[PDB]
Amino acid sequence: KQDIIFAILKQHAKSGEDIFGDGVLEILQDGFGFLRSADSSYLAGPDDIYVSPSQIRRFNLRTGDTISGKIRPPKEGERYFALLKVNEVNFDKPENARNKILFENLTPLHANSRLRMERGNGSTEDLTARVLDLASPIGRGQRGLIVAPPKAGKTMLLQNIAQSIAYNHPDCVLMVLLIDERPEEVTEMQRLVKGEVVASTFDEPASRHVQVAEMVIEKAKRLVEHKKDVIILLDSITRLARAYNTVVPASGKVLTGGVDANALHRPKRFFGAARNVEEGGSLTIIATALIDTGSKMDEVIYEEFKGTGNMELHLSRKIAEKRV
Amino acid sequence: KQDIIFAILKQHAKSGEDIFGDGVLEILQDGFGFLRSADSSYLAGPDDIYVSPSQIRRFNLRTGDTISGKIRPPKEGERYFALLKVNEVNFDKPENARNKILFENLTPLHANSRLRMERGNGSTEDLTARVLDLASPIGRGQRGLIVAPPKAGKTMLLQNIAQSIAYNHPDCVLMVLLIDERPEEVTEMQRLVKGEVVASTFDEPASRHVQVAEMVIEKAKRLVEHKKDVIILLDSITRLARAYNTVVPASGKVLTGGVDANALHRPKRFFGAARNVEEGGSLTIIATALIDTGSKMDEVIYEEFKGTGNMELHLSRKIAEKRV
Amino acid sequence: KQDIIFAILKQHAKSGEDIFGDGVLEILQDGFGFLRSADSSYLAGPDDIYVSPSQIRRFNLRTGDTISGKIRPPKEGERYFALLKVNEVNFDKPENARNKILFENLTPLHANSRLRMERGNGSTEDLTARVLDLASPIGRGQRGLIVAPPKAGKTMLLQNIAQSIAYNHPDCVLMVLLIDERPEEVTEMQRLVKGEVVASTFDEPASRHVQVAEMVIEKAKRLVEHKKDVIILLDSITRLARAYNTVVPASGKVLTGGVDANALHRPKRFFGAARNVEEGGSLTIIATALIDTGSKMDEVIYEEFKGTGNMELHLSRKIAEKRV
Amino acid sequence: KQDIIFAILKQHAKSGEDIFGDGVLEILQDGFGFLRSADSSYLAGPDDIYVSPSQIRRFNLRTGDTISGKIRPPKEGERYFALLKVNEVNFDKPENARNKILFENLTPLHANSRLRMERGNGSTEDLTARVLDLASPIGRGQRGLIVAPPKAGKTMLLQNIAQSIAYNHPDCVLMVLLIDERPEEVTEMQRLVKGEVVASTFDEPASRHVQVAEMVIEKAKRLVEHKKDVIILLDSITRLARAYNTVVPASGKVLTGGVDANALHRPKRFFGAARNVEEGGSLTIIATALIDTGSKMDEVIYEEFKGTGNMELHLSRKIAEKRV
Amino acid sequence: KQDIIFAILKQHAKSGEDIFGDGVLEILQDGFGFLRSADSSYLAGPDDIYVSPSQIRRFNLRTGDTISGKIRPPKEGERYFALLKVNEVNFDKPENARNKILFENLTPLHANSRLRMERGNGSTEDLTARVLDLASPIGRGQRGLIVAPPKAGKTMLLQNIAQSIAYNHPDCVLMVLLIDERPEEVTEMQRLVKGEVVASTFDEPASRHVQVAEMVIEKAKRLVEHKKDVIILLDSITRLARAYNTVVPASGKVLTGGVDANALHRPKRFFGAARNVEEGGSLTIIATALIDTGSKMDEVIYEEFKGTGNMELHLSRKIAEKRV
Amino acid sequence: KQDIIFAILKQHAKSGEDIFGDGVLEILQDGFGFLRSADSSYLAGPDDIYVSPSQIRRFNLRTGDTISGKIRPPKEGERYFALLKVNEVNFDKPENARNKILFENLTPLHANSRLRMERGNGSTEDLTARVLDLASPIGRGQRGLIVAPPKAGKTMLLQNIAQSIAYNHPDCVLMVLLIDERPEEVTEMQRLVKGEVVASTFDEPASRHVQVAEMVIEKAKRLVEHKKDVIILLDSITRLARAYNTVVPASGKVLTGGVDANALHRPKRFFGAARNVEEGGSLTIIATALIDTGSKMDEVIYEEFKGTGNMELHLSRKIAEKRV
RNA sequence: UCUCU
RNA sequence: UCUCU
RNA sequence: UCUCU
Repeated sequence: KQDIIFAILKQHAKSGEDIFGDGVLEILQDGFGFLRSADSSYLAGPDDIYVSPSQIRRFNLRTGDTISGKIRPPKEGERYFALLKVNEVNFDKPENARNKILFENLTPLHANSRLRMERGNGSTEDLTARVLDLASPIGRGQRGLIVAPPKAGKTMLLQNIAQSIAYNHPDCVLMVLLIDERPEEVTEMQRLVKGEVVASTFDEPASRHVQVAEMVIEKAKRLVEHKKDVIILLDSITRLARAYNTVVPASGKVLTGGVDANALHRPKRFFGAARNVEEGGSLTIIATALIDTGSKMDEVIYEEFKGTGNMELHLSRKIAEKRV
Repeated sequence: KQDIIFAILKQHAKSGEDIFGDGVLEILQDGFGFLRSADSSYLAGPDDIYVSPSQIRRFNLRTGDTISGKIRPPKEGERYFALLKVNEVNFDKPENARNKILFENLTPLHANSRLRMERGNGSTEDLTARVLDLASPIGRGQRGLIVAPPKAGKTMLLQNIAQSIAYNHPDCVLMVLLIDERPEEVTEMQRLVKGEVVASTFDEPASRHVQVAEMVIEKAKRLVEHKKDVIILLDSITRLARAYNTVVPASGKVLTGGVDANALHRPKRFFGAARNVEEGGSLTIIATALIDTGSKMDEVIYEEFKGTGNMELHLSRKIAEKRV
Repeated sequence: KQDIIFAILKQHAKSGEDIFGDGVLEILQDGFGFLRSADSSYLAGPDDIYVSPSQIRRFNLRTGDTISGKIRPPKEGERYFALLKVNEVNFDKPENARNKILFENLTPLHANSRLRMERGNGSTEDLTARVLDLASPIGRGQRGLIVAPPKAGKTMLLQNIAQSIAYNHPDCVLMVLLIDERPEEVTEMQRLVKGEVVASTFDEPASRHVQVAEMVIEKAKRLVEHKKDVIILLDSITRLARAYNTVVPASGKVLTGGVDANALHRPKRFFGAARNVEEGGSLTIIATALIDTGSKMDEVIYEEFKGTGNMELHLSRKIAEKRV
Repeated sequence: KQDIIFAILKQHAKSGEDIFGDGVLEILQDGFGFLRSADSSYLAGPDDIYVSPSQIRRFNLRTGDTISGKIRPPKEGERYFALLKVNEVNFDKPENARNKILFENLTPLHANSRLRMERGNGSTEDLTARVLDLASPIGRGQRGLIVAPPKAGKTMLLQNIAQSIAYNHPDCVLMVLLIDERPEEVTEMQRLVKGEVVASTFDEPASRHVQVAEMVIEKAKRLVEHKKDVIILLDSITRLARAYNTVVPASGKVLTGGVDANALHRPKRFFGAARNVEEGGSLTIIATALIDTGSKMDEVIYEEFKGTGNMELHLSRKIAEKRV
Repeated sequence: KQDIIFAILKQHAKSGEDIFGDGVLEILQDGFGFLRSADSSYLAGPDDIYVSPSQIRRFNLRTGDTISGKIRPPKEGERYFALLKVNEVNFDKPENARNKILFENLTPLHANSRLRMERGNGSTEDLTARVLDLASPIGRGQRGLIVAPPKAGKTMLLQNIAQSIAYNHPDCVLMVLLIDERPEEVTEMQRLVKGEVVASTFDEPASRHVQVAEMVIEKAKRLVEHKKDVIILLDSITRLARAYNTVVPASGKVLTGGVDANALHRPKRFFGAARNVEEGGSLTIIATALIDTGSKMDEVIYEEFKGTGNMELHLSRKIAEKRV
Repeated sequence: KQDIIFAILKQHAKSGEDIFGDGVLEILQDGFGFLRSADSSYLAGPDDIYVSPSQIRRFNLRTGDTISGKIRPPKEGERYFALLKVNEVNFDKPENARNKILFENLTPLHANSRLRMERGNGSTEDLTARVLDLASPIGRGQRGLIVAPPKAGKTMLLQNIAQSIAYNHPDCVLMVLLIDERPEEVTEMQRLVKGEVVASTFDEPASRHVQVAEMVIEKAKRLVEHKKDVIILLDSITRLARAYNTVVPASGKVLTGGVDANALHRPKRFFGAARNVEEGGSLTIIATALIDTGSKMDEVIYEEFKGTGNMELHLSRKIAEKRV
């Protein structure tokens, strides 16, 4: 059905302008970018609209903008549908990106020093009610860490966490980001939640894992800039870190296990993106960290993030025993 | 027999269009490959059909295509017979390879997410029937993983699995794959099942193991592309993974226990290839994990694959001595 | 507010010599730098004053100079406002920076050599008064080191130290420095003390931590050069050292536990900077050592600094649980 | 006596052709080869006949051919006696190497999957009668592994093994290959056996160890091609592996201990050469592996070969105690 | 006061020759050297007299000569006061360096094989009387090693050792060399001893540590050449070794811990400089080695020097317990 | 004495052919060397005879040749005296070095293969007589190995061995070699035996130890070439091996415990050089193995040499304390 | 397996 | 120290 | 933690 689209849009070049295409821009290492679609978890498609590095310079465009606009069929020598012109960069906001403050220049409101070491034992119904204090319109903008051993009831919980955030807070947009995960884990999570679920399977390369996470966080950063409240429910901060380890070029130093010291800064940055702004809006990131995985690498990631959050809970060792 | 077959086809220059020799495609780094026969496990010998970078673009040929076609005897400056024209692939015309859906673009239907760990109940029917549960109409297109210590009668089971499949589902395509194994264990398997067996012996280089597995998973995908149900029975992902590790370009320098982080992607991708398609066809991989071999890798490589399948079977640890 | 301030100074082209904007100097690798403001912890943003390699030779400018001067709006080909002339540094003329003694050339008076190890007597006055013993007239210009395990109320103490200094000695310049810390722990500190607080958050790169610390120790030295008494309260030399380690050019290859041997010099130099001058002024550094973080480095880096100060304070090991 | 030979053959260039010289060809990394003599265990001698890379291309010559032929004295600029012409490449077989099948194209007959874990305790007279089932005209073509700890009676056994193979099977040609071994161990073994004994002492370089083994196995490969039955009695597969480790250029990866993953493939190949052929003839390789040697490297080699053979025996721990 | 000197000597170029300057020459990696002053522990000063590599060739000058001589103000393009001419290279000895034997060509008188394992327990008054047998006009020219654990009373002892050498042997010149040491440790040691004390603080770089030690030993070597008796009291041979590790360019091999095998030779050479000469004079080096420091690196240095001396004492474990 | 001997030979230009100065040869990398004297342990000094690449071809000179010949005073452009002509080597003419059998070409007679491990019966006659068993007519040309822990009176024994040899067999050439040892232990040995002692001190570089050992084993071989019986008594193969390891070009990267695999060949070759010749002469090496020094290498290097000799002597482990 | 007044 | 119905 | 008749 992909080759059929190309023939329809090319011979329809008798009217001039009526081909609209959207997505979210990704800017690449060279300078140019692409518009990417959400349905396929932002996968590099042939029906992805190309974006010039020049329009990037024209519309102050940063990777993560929800660009909807006019396109034109590809000219010989090329491969993809270019961005012919621009219509709507976001909501009712004009093509102008020069009238709103950049995420990183917004004024943050801080909680307090106190790290909240919340209890890990109880029914998954209770534990969720503990983390949901980061989802309530009061406690938004916080960094939550869920420390999770194997077989400890994580998946069951995160679903419940996600499910109840959507059903209890339809006021704010939730993005469940899964990483390096079982395909069925994802589709179960997809059907379980009305909102947006973005994930990359274990057979996807680290190249993908990083990009797909880079996408959600910048998209988050952006929706905040429009005074919307966001929640990232990131499954496996440790797993994303592992990808970031293998993507950043070898600086020349490696800490214990095998992890480059330089590699940790990217996921750190992800976690530190969570804030509440005086200007209006919030990003709140509840991440999970895998522990005692039989890999010495994961322990280092943990011990590096150990108490960087606002609250964290170490889950249960009873569901790790009972199997109910 | 090698330097006499050349003499027949060079003397058959009077009668044009007559030489037949079906061989499955390979493609090398440059943008060209050759054709191979299944009886020899796709080995590189003298009498192989040469494929030009010429024909690859027109017929949209890709690694592991079941290519039958006409051949011309080697003109000087060459070393192999040359591909002259193209007959079929398996059913319709060669130009149909332009208008056929790519495997990666096939929409997969997704099953229930449950670990489904099974106990070592005794190497008999009770064990082989629960793997046939992945062969039964209901649960096709899944990733089976068999954990196995040294001397737990895995081959005894693995034969018995292969035999069951072959004598139960004629519509199904069995494709037993063995990597870095003893020469005798292969001969036994080759005669034990009337289906398709491809294997690389232990006295062979890493290059070969990878190549053989590549050639399978590629063929397997093509067979799915024609709405057919396919099952990979692979012996030792550990071996395959271990191979890849020495083949993959030495980069990153991040060695976690013994394996560079960039290696594990290729076996993971090989494994995650398994799926069930809504449009038609099945691909379901049963693979074994070598355990307690006393190698730093085999452990680490297992820890990486542990619980990535939709079922896992542990072949009797400590209970492997109960001789009843 | 960033692209409107440009518009004011470009329209103020009629009235010559009128634009004021005091910023403390930085110098990069080439032989040039910019000017920075203390409220933002000396960050690299758009509205910063550009310093030419031109003015650096005449006024003998060096990294961390408290420079106030006239500025001209950016001519094209640039990106920043340009430094036009020079007003003051803090007291006399800018040409006095030629005939002022260099910090490294100041003759230091030397105190009594005694380890002066103190016990964890309880986090109250009894603890904070013995650090004030390094702030009292008698024992100025010394290297204080606070050993601290996880959760020993160090910040509680560290605030209390900073507060004591600030409400006791108005003649003294407090300069609380935090490296790679949580965003909330910094805000608290910034409001807790009316003095000077500079900090880098954890979600920031190594580059930044080093840079921030550089900017402090440099400023601190200049303040001594004007016969003033200065106190550095630094949180985590461990963090600073850990940072430097990833910043410092990857050479030597000699990794003793996790840290290259060439790294530890920069934090050691930072620490040993503390001194008391016969000519006038004090520089006394209180710094904390993170312990039992379960990182191979944090240990090694402590073993290197252990007993390099003229006093060391261990904040309650195993006794940290006595909640009275 | 070496310089005396040169004067005799040079002034005897008045008749033309009557200087015959033999040996076994070694083909080198460049392309050319040399004919080498068996008396000195195939050592690079000045009285080694040079072989052109062109005759290598003319007579399908592969390293290991027992070439007997006419030679001529060296011409200025050269150093060695060249191969003037060719007479007999092997037995009564003409100069032609184009009429017989290459070793690797011969049809193998396989034993069965079952690895024969044979008992290690008893008099060396018994243990030998256990391994000699690989030397009997029925059980030929097998891979035998003798796993041997230090002081466990290996040398005493191997002699007995060798001695009885020659005295009980004069029908087939036996090659005892020793490696990295005591000089007197070798000369004792030489005088002990009527057949061919090829060895390299511990003071020989790895360069030699590999070559000398490469020679025996290719010579083996070749005699099989002439329908003769061969037995390699290789002392220390682990020791040969150690040399192969240090000869193959650094691929860029090292497994536990220090051994490159790539390095193991060569000795693997040696072991896998053993077969019985439908065409007539056999190669049977009984190798020994050293274990618990105080070197972690040897354990990896072992665990890599662990059960690659057809039968293996772990020797005795009683002669390792008694000293009789 | 440094810039004031330059104006006095430049306008005093109306008389020609009357500016005398001294020091001790350091020859650098390029070829040239500098005259350096003892008051600042041989620090690279702007008022250091430059020495041409040509005069180095004229007066057989080796790094460490106590050169006193005429100088001239710097010419444009330069930076420092050059060596205009030469007056006195040492004592009453003429400018000639061609009339006295080089240190390394002097005839040594040897003690005997017997290493004197002297007792480590007793009052520091006793222990000192044990080491002082290396300071008595009979026992001079010996290599002494003081093996010292932490908190074991080293500093207290070395002071006493030094103090009593100066007060009991004013006949010979003593150089206390401290390395990588607390600033107050040094100034306490300075005021404590009438003789020469040369040290580098812990905040000095390894660049300095090596140079400052290189200086004392060559100066030692030189005073011996003039028939004077010398004693080096080197604090921390292990600490100097650590610097030598990080200064010598990476040879490509590292022993256990992190120390390059090549790195140890320099401190070895230092220790081996101690001798008594038939020609008259002595160098005796009493060094200390740090042990059980929590760094695996220091143990290797120790075990490398273990019993290279003539006598050594392992200090006390009772002052390591009592604190008196 | 160095710059006056030059003056005598330059003034002896009137009388041609008169200057004598016997020195044993060395050869460097290029294809040239110098001449050396035995009293100074073959050191590189000013007054050494220069050997041209010219004379090396004609007289077939090789490293360690006992060369006596005429010399001419240094013409300008040089640095050393030049070799003018050649007198003798030891017996006949220099042109006889063309028609003399090379050491490596000498046919060795081989003795009985028995481990011959001896117990530590007490350091007296009973110990030194069993090493004299390798010096007695019957068992010449063997590899003796003395295992020795710290402080087991090895030197006491080693002297006693050397003394026995020297006062028993005047026909035999003793050649005591010490590597990386204390300066006093050497002087003692030099006077203790009237034979030949060559040694390198500990305060010397690896280069030197190797060089000294090279110079010995070479000389030793030449002495055998003249049908003479030679004995090497070497102190610490461990030291020699350790040296080589840092000298040998850093390649392979395969470090097994601490030593690169390419290193151990040079000491092994040094050791295996020992042999008995049918034609005439003996070469028998007694060498010591340093044990329990607490170095990762010394162990590994011993494990490599363990049981490579035809006898091994362990000097009292745990029984070294029985002081009777 | 960094919880926990 | 991979034995072993 | 290389002491020690």
